[PDB]
Amino acid sequence: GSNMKAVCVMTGTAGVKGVVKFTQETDNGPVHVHAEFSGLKAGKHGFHVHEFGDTTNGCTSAGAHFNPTKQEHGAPEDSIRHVGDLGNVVAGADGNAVYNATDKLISLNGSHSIIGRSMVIHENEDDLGRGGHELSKVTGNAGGRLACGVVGLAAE
Amino acid sequence: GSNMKAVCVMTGTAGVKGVVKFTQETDNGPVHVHAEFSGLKAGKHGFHVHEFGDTTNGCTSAGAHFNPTKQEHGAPEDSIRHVGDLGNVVAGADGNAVYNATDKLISLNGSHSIIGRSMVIHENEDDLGRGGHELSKVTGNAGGRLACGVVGLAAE
Ligand SMILES: [Cu+2]
Ligand SMILES: [Cu+2]
Ligand SMILES: [Zn+2]
Ligand SMILES: [Zn+2]
Repeated sequence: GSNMKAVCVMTGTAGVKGVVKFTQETDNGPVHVHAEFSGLKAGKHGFHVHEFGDTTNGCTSAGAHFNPTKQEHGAPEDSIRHVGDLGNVVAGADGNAVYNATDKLISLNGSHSIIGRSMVIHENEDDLGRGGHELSKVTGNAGGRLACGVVGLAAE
Repeated sequence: GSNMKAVCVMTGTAGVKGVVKFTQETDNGPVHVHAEFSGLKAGKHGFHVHEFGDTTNGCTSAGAHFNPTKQEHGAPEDSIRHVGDLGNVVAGADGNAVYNATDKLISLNGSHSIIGRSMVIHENEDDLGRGGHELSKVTGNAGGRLACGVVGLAAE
């Protein structure tokens, strides 16, 4: 039937790791996203679903932000955004981060399904397409890919 | 469009690692599987698709063999088998292994899709459901889980 839970274990070679959990109680309902990370520089870090669930080559094969609606990069709350745009994960002074959001664009089913794709957490802050740079409207100018993982179906 | 390529990076804490690549030409056509491993004890190792793409608790969270047809465990060539049954990976004296197979039951699309699920390589040989042991018809009596990874969509 409809997928109601998913998970993503994120790793890399930068000392950053984390786990993302997703719930979707109805086939077209909002998805609850919960993430925990460690090893991050204090502050904001870009967090998005990328197109491919290919983590080989140190996250460099994950592709661009997941964008089935062919839009420019934006903030999760914006009408204009990539389906994969989940904004920023905020790390405290200790390098740990807790993230929670309810999103209506990503899904665990249908065309916006993130199952089998990648979650990526970035080196720098996602400017939400508001930075004024060319990269702002593509990547949010979030810099390098610190950790990634493929999104898998979870028990429900 | 339909998925035509997938990849799975397998890791663990047992010194074993590998990578599996999958290709599928049509939505429900056969899937070509190619896998490479290192760090294995010489001999045969059970290799299957497990139901959940969850590796938060090592490979234990991956659940049991993927079995949408609700059959007993068997060899890939058997009529009675789990969709997830891919037989054995053979490791040489150097601990390396190469595996190739074309399978008609697993898919990268539809109800038998393995996207978002987990590939697992085991400690021992899969008896293909013929060993006459308690777990023969359940897991092939392949023992522990050496390495695993979630199956992601790859660039066509
Ligand atoms: Cu990203
Ligand atoms: Cu198995
Ligand atoms: Zn984006
Ligand atoms: Zn089986």
